Amino acid sequence: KKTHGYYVSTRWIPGTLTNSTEISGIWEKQEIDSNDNPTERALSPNETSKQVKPDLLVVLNPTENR
RNA sequence: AAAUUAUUAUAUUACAGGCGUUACAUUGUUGUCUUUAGUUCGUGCUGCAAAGUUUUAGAUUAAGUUCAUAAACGAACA
Ligand SMILES: [K+]
Ligand SMILES: [K+]
Ligand SMILES: [Mg+2]
Ligand SMILES: [Mg+2]
Ligand SMILES: [Mg+2]
Repeated sequence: KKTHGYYVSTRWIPGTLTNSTEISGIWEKQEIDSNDNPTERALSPNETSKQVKPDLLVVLNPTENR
């Protein structure tokens, strides 16, 4: 919340990054400006299926998240 | 403009007809049982590879009954 980031506390689905289109394509994306405010522009179906890859991954328990 | 064509009857010959054979040559239908949370496809992942996809020989119910879970995640039909 304080970094405007994302988190996963329940389970890492194997393939979330390598098989992203079969796992995360259905979920909604949004466009934001430099102030992190939603632009409200409707997204083309092309832009809503593209993989959205994290720029940085922080892992609290790496021994259980190989 | 008497020949043509229609119908009908008769005749003619290819045949028609056959509960004749063959359900073990067939269409279709039906009887009986059984498997029917199972197949294939897509992507991902493991193994040099043929292959495998792993927890799990999960829990629960009279029973897929209901639920949980795993490097797997979906889709499609059963
Ligand atoms: K017979
Ligand atoms: K496969
Ligand atoms: Mg005959
Ligand atoms: Mg007879
Ligand atoms: Mg290989």
